[PDB]
Amino acid sequence: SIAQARKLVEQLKMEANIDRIKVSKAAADLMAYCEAHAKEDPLLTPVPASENPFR
Amino acid sequence: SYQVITSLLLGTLIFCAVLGNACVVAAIALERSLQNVANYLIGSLAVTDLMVSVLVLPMAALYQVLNKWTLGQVTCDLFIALDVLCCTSSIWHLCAIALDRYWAITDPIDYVNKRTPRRAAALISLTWLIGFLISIPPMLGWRPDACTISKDHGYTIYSTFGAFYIPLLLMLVLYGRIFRAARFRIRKTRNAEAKRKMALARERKTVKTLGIIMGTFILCWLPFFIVALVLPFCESSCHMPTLLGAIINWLGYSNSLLNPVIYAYFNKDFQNAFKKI
Amino acid sequence: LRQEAEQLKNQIRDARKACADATLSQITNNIDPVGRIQMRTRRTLRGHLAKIYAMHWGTDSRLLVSASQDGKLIIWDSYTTNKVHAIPLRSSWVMTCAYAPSGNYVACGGLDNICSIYNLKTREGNVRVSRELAGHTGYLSCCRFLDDNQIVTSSGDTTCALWDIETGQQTTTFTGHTGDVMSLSLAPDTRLFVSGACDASAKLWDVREGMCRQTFTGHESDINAICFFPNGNAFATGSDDATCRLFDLRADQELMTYSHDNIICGITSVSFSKSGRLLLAGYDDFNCNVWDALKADRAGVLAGHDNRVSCLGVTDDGMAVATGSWDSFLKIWN
Amino acid sequence: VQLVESGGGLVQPGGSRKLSCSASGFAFSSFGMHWVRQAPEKGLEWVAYISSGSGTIYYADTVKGRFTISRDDPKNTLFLQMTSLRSEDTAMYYCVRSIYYYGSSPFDFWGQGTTLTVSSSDIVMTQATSSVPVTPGESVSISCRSSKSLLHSNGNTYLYWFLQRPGQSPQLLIYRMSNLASGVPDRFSGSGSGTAFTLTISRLEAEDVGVYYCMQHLEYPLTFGAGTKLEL
Amino acid sequence: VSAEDKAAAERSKMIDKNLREDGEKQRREIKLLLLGTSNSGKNTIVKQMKIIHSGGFNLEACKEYKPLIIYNAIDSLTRIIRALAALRIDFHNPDRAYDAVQLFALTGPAESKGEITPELLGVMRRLWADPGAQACFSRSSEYHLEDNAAYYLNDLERIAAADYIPTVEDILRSRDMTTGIVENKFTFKELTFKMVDVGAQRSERKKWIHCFEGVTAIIFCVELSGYDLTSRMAASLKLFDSICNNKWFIDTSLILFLNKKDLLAEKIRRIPLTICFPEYKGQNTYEEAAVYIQRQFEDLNRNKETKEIYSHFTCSTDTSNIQFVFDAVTDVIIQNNLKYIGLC
Ligand SMILES: CC(C)CCC[C@@H](C)[C@H]1CC[C@H]2[C@@H]3CC=C4C[C@@H](O)CC[C@]4(C)[C@H]3CC[C@]12C
Ligand SMILES: CC(C)CCC[C@@H](C)[C@H]1CC[C@H]2[C@@H]3CC=C4C[C@@H](O)CC[C@]4(C)[C@H]3CC[C@]12C
Ligand SMILES: CCCN(CCC)[C@@H]1CCc2cccc(O)c2C1
Repeated sequence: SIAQARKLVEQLKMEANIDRIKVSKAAADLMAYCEAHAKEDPLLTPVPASENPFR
Repeated sequence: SYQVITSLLLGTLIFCAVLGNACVVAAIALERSLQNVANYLIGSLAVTDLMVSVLVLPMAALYQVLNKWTLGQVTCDLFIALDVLCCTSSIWHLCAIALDRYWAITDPIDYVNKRTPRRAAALISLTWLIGFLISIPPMLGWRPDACTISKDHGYTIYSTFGAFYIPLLLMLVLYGRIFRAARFRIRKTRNAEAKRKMALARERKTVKTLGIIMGTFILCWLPFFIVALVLPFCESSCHMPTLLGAIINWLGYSNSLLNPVIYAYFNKDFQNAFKKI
Repeated sequence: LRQEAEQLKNQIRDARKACADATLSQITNNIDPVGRIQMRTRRTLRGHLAKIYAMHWGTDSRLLVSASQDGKLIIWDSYTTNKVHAIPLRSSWVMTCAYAPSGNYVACGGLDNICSIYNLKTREGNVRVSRELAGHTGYLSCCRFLDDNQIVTSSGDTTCALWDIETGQQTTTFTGHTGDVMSLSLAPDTRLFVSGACDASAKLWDVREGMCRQTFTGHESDINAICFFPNGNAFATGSDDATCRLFDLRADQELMTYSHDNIICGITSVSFSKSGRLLLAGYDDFNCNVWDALKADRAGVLAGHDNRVSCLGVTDDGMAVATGSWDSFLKIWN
Repeated sequence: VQLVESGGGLVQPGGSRKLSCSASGFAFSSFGMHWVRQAPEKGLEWVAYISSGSGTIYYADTVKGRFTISRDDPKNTLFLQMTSLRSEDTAMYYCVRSIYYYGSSPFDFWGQGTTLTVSSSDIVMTQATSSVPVTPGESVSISCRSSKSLLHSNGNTYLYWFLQRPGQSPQLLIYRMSNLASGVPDRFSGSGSGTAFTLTISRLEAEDVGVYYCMQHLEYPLTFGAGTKLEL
Repeated sequence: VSAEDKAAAERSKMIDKNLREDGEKQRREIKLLLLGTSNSGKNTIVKQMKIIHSGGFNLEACKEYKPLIIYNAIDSLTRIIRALAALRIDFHNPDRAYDAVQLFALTGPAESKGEITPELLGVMRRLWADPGAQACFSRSSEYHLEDNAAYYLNDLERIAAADYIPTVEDILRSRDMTTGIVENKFTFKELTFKMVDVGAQRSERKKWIHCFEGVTAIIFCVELSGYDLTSRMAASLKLFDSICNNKWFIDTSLILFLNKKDLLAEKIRRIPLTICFPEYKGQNTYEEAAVYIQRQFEDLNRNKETKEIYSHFTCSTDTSNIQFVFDAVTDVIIQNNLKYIGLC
């Protein structure tokens, strides 16, 4: 289908016309989000059994 | 050394019987996939064989090792009642399993619709009821450094018939009808050569399975019940050698040793459950 | 046009490579690894009599709904293991369930090609079907409530859809996936969402626009699981090729791959921790794996299921993880 | 959704009658049902509780043994057989819809009641204030005090607030302490901690006139407070 | 555990009790999935199993099928009329255009209530009898029109009757409304079947097929006459190979229904069966061609000794279909029992 191919090309074209950050900044952002909430992560650091509602 | 070798062999047999039965019960209790009506019956048979192996084989082993009943008379009555109860119930679990399998192969509609663990519970209750009805008579009204069962000709007929010969007929008939149905189903089921080879292989498998079941039951128990029906009638003509009579007794007990092997340890589902544990 | 499409694909690949300065491992190579996550089964939720295909935690982090092939949708109090509701489905062939963020509704769907919305809080004491969302021509693989009136559903007809539950109409159809769409993850602000499909592609969608913002293709096989990172700037996918991948929305990349050599089974479900440092992925090999989302090493294993771990979810407070499985049990870990 | 009580009427003391309530418009089988009575001029007094499935039944110690509570799930009918009907058994008996799961709203619907007239360790919930005078549009706060901590260790405070509007059955307002029942305007608010509780009406209207009742659901003698009336 | 926690626990216990009751009810259900190809016979096999139960004219079953036949008859007019727009064929009498909207105006009312009103009967009678649509029906090769339209259109009077009783021939040609999943409960000789027909499933099998891991058996419907009717029997062979040799259905026996055998009996007289199978090298008569077709389907079966194929030439006249399914399911149950007992 020519219509399918032209729709696909239009989609790809508007895929490419977006702004990409560096993977350095992306990895750093996920890092910093993880340290910024590591204290607030009951699975990373087990909470005391008084603080644990499943116990 | 005669005490040592006999003690070690009986103790190893008691340990293996206890371990096998307890392992069967544990595997059924642990793994979820083993809560079948069929496996409820098999594990109940293992419970009954465990009660044999824990409440009978120790005292029977002592009575065998010391060549005399060094316990008391009330303990003799308790040991006789427990031995008869547990062994009769073990044999009738063999029957309950046979009847379950016969209904599983000849009644698929009952298998799907009506077969619920209430039926396994009913079968186990019946096996224990029959064990009680065989074990209480001489405690109540059917009766010297020895512990022997009531040798009433009436009670000999009643107990040996009701605890082994009636079960012998039931298992023979049920597994005969099972063999006939299994072979009929195989008959219902280069390509022709492959199908014929498969059909004969399955028939060989059926006869091997039924041979293992019925042959172990018969070889373990029938010597004992031939002896136990004949001797109380042979006042003086029949004298039973001690080594013989003990070998026959402990074949009867090796039946409770061997029931898990036939019924659980040979089951591929039990093997999977054990491997996963 | 095909030549132009391949040229545009090459252009996007080169633009993606131009933005790949340093791998996520290299940047995170210095962080102290999490030691080894000893989550233990705090609750076992028993009551499903068939395979569990989906569970969803409530936003109160205490209720969860689960869907099983036994035709029941059960709501659990995970603190007490009490079953709050048991909703009987018209179709037992349910593959997905969603729990409304308000808690007033659950959704479920599957081979019936319908998302059914269930009114949990009715004036009568029963849970009733409030809406039957017909319009998908394949099974529903995932559904996620935007709010009480909006829900996004993915389907085997290769289309995601946004629905208006009041009217029951597809407010937006999200076409573009060539294979079966197996999963959704709404962004935390729910302005956009990702979907993973059997064409091994993850597509970032705009809920309001209705258009595919980005397409993420790194997997070698069907993507069964997808999950946004807690900040909504990344998402993780779990595929049949025994690997998980972390994709970044802004970098438009595949930052990290969560694979092990002795892992050959596919991933049924992925989820993140509250801080997002853990990627908890359920596997066909019967056991869930805890991954360090930043260093790509298994922190822990949630072994404890006797069949395929089909579904999992981490509470909104991050306290506990529930894993459903084909062995018909939900286990709360902690 | 309705509950319709039947029975009542003049009963000779020491006699016997059976109360019935027909449930309509809801899944009556899935609701624990209560009987709550009100002496012809006094506050509310809980009578009995048959749970959903009838597996659990409780009675007020004042009527235990004399009353039996029963339900007809196929008939959607709640029953109370009354025996040895004293003079203190005169009251207006309310059947109360009540469902218990996580986040449920117990005591949320009440029947119309049937007046029954006869010829002639419990937690003490205290709301000693009565007949609070107040004018429309004005914030008012009703206190409630508890002889025990209604705060359970599970985090709930099993304090309920009802509204006996004049000639009307009680309307649940606040089911567990600080939980607004559905259909209650979002100006009522419950507050408290431990034993002291407050129901603050933000901007009251002509509908808020009536009697406001405490109720603890921490234990099963279910005890109320002497309702604090609002009067224009 | 407060009073309310106790009542919540009691509620959970009642829920568990109902869940066990429901699971015990569903455990006695025998789940079979119909899994034939596009024009194979799955729908007509389910319909025939419902109808012929205890007499060929179990009319109570025929009552539920009146709305479907009505919908097929109603859609038949909609399909034929709408075919004019694509075929650019004008109605002989332009007055049909007013009636053309009339059918669509009553199309919603008829389908929702499952009845054909007298006004629609006149509208249907006029529209069908118009020569312009008559040419449109004759050009059905380019339009999406079900083959059942011809018979219903010739008897719209019978269809619209107040006491209309659908006939077996009428029902068996009806086309079940495309629905993602279709479930049919059958109780035959104390055995309850659930024939789970996955209908129009516009998705890949490999994703939804494991939902039927634990079915008792698969019923695979094959059209015998379809060997020369876009490679219909080749499609059935591909589907059967995939389903039979599926990793999920290793121990799941397949009930192979070979449908439309009499139609095959005519078609081989006319068309040689070598067209579908160039390597047939066999006689082109029935009871030879049919056995050949079974042989291909059952030779696609790998991994024998775990699963068996129960081939049946379906007879819509008799209850041999439901009886064969009962016999095959009984054999499946009994073989499974023989297997864990270890005999076979
Ligand atoms: C004291 C213990 C060892 C007794 C054990 C009895 C066992 C070892 C004996 C007794 C009966 C015998 C079986 C009798 C019949 C058959 C069927 C035949 O087709 C295969 C051999 C097979 C299956 C035999 C296997 C060995 C067997 C089961
Ligand atoms: C593996 C099992 C089934 C093999 C059979 C074990 C049984 C039948 C055999 C093995 C060891 C045997 C015992 C060996 C020692 C003695 C002491 C002797 O003075 C009397 C016989 C007696 C008591 C034998 C009884 C039978 C016996 C217990
Ligand atoms: C080897 C088994 C030996 N014991 C007791 C003999 C010392 C059996 C128990 C079962 C049973 C049942 C009925 C009648 C019987 O005599 C017996 C005797």
